[PDB]
Order: sequence, then structure tokens, then C-alpha cells
Amino acid sequence: QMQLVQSGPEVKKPGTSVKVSCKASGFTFTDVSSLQWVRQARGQRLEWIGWTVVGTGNTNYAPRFQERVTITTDKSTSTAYMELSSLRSEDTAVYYCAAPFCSETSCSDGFDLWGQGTKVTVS
Amino acid sequence: RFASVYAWNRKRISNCVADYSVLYNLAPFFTFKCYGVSPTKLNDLCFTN
Amino acid sequence: KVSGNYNYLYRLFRKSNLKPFERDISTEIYQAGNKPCNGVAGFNCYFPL
Amino acid sequence: IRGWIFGTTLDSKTQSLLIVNNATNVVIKVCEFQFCNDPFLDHKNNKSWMESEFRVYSSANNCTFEYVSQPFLMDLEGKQGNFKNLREFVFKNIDGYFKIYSKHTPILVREPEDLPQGFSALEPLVDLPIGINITRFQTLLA
Amino acid sequence: EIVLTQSPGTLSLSPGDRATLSCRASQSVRISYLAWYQQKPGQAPRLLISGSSSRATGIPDRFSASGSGTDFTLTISRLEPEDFAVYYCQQYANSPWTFGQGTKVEV
Ligand SMILES: *[C@@H]1O[C@H](CO)[C@@H](O[C@@H]2O[C@H](CO)[C@@H](O)[C@H](O)[C@H]2NC(C)=O)[C@H](O)[C@H]1NC(C)=O
Ligand SMILES: *[C@@H]1O[C@H](CO)[C@@H](O)[C@H](O)[C@H]1NC(C)=O
Ligand SMILES: *[C@@H]1O[C@H](CO)[C@@H](O)[C@H](O)[C@H]1NC(C)=O
Repeated sequence: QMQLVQSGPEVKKPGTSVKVSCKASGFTFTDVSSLQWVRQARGQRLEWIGWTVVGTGNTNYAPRFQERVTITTDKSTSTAYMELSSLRSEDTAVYYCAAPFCSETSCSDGFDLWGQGTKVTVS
Repeated sequence: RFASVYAWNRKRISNCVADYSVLYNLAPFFTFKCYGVSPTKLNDLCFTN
Repeated sequence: KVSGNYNYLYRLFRKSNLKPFERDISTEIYQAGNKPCNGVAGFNCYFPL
Repeated sequence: IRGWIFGTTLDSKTQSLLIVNNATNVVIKVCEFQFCNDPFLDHKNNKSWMESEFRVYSSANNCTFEYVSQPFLMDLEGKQGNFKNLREFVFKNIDGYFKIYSKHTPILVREPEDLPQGFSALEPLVDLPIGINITRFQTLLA
Repeated sequence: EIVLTQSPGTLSLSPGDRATLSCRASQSVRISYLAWYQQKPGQAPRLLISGSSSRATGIPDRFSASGSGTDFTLTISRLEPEDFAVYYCQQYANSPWTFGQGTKVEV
């Protein structure tokens, strides 16, 4: 159906680079759709990272992750990428990208589409 | 400089003799095609504005 | 230009298509959702240029 | 009734229009200038005509077209009674073009309402490349 | 930078009743830029309520949101056994967004 899929878990050594990408199936990001990225640890709360607008291209980042994470959007495949460097032990968590469906006219004021996240670990 | 797309400027041409010989001979004109007239028959016509 | 010329703009969002030869600029804030965006921009409130 | 001034969105940053006839003139002019909510022109000294606060244009951004044309047939002084002049206009907005047709008729001796009968035709007056839709234009009354 | 605090820390009520939870902020608040989320164990969270009147696909009428000022509340008409999860409050209007801390509802 119209839905968002996510990549799989992976283990990366510290002091290196990590790339994350989540795809959309039967769903296009047009020019109004936007999406955010969140991280969930084990037995912890939810912390917001950043959300970007596909059309304008404006990006927002959390103050504590100003240089750590870079978020980019792709119109050709209608997806979102994150690049991170020098991951630490606290980064072993599940990453989700959440977007609301929107078709060139108007859309809901809440994020109802969701993925299943990537479990990233550092060893 | 030309104005942006969303703020195009329209200029009024009147009371003059239109010579299209200078226009036609420019090399990089990679798009020149007309609808109600033909490009070679603009030198012997008269327009209101 | 090498550094990039950023003085050319074009609209992105508009509620309705414009009839032929409509030119008068407008730079208000286009709302996306049913929530009425006012003044500053934010979620579902985007600059249209 | 005075003359033609109209702009789109009341923000001082839009290419407004001026078909202006202040005293004995008309200058067709297309340019960006500030329009107030209620910029008045003549309200001064109970009932005598003075061009007070007449200016409605402050800041220019882009002037495109300027042209000269004479004002419509006006008379001098104002009072109540002897309804004589009958001025008819039809305004049309088609395909980014503003068209005005006008007609003037004297000695219409008909005081109590009741638009006079008979037939008359309106000759075309001017065609303007405004480039905007109109649900919003104005010709203020003195 | 706005902080969202949820109360109570835990909820222990028998199934078949009405439940209430609250979350409050510090800075200014807006009625339709606050959303409530639930997260099943092992599953990604899904949208429940946003704007205090809007609902997602297949949301039962039991869910309700109340409050106009800083304090917002979630009311559940009739609980069912697998509805027990952690609830989060999320804000949009203010500075870079922050979630809540989570409230565990149990028997
Ligand atoms: C009347 O015409 C004007 C001029 O075309 C319209 O203004 C455009 O409106 C859209 C949506 O509001 C804007 O995004 C455009 O930027 C405006 N035009 C330009 C050139 O900037 C106006 O919307 C029209 N009004 C109606 C009711 O149709
Ligand atoms: C009409 O416009 C011209 C152009 O500036 C001006 O010189 C003239 O004074 C105007 N007419 C009146 C009655 O002010
Ligand atoms: C006419 O108006 C001017 C200023 O607009 C004022 O100074 C003057 O007193 C007025 N005269 C009368 C008779 O109202």
C-alpha cells in the first residue's frame, strides 16, 4: 500500500561514518510533504532530531546534533538520507522517519505514516 | 538583467518602424517558431500595438 | 556565477491556477493544512518563493 | 466622482496602477506605490474644493508604462438641484485587459430617479494592459 | 527548548473504566500543534490525536483531548487489555521540537 519502509539493523565501529535511508512505496513526496527523524533507545523516551521540507529545502537540526547529523531529501526516489560521523555508545538505538501524507493541495496536521526503524549499534 | 519569472515586465512598443532583420540573424536563437504568422512575413505587416 | 546567483525567484505553492497574463506579485504565507497560519511560518506554513 | 486608482493587496510592495486626473489632466501610469486604507483627496473646508492629502503614492519600485490623455468632461462648482448631466460608463475586465466605454448626455431633465428612456450607444474610450483580475478597484467621490 | 511533563508517572486501573492523563509545558502553547502518541512494545508509535478534534484512520470514539491553556489532558472512555502502552505529548509551535517522558498505564 501507500506506506513508508525502513532499512535493516546494522553494527558500526566507533569513529566512523553511518548512512541511513528510508524509502516510500506507492507514495510520492510531491512539493509539500515533509518528514522528521526520531531516535528511540532501549527503555528510554523519544528525542526529536530534525525535519526538512521537500519543496523549499529548508532543514532544521537539534542544537546538540548540529554537526553530528546531516539530513538530505531526494526527489527522484522521494526519500530521506542521514549522514553521521564518529558514533558513540549511546547511539545504539532505533531510528525512525515519520511523515504525513500530502498531495499538492492540503494534508493533516499530524504524522500518521511511520516506519519500523533501523537498529544501529556500536561495538 | 531580466526580471524574475514571478515578476515579469511587459513593455509597450508603439510609433516606430519594426525591422526584424536585426533580430533574425542572431546566432544562438535555438527556439524561434510562431503561431498566427510566419517568421519570414513579419517585414511587410502593420500591427495595432 | 561561481558563487551562485540567487536573485532569480519563482513561486512554488498556490491555491488556484492563474488566468492568462496575471503579473502582480504577492509574498504572503501559504498555508498547507486546515489550521490557519498567521504571520510567521512553521509547520504546514511555508514561504511560497 | 474623481478618477482611477487601484492596487491589488494593500502592502506597499505591489505594482499598482494610476489612471489619475487631478485638475485638468490624465496620466496613465503603471508602477509600484503604497496605497493606504482610506487615502482621501478633497475633504477640506466644508464644501470648497481643495487638493488636500490628494497624494496617494509614496515609494516607487518599478514603473512600466506612462502616457497622456485628457480628462473626462467635468464642470465647475457643486450644488443641489437641476440634475442635468448624465454620464454612463461600462467597465470590463477580459484577458488581462481593462476596457472602459463611456458616454455623456446633457439636458437630462428628469429629477425623481427614473433613468431616462431612449437609446444611446457607448463609444470605446481606452484599453489598459493592467495584468490583474478585478474584484477590487475604486474611483472615490469627493 | 520547551519541556513537557506528563502526569501521573504510572497508572494502574482495572479495565472497563475511564482513564485520564495530563501533560503540561512551560512556554506558550497552541491548541492544534500538540499531539498525543502511543507506542506498543516492539512496534513503532502511531498517531492517535492531534488538534484536540482530529482523528487518524480507524480511531475509535473513546479517545478524547481536553484543555485550552498550558495543561492538556487525554481521556479514555473504555479501556481494553492491550491498550496498555506508553503515551507521549509532542509540540510543534515552539523552538526545536521535544517529546514527553512517557506514561505507563497498567491494571
Ligand atoms: C487575482 O489575481 C491575482 C494576480 O494574479 C492573484 O494573485 C496571485 O495569487 C496566488 C494565490 O493567492 C499567489 O500565490 C500569486 O503569487 C499571486 N500572483 C502573483 C503574480 O504573485 C489572486 O489570487 C487572484 N484572486 C482570485 C480570487 O483569484
Ligand atoms: C496634471 O499632471 C501634470 C503632470 O505633472 C501636472 O503638471 C498638472 O499640474 C496636473 N494638473 C493639475 C490640475 O494639477
Ligand atoms: C480650511 O481648511 C484649512 C486647513 O485644511 C483650515 O486651516 C481653515 O481654517 C479652513 N477654513 C474653513 C473656513 O473651514
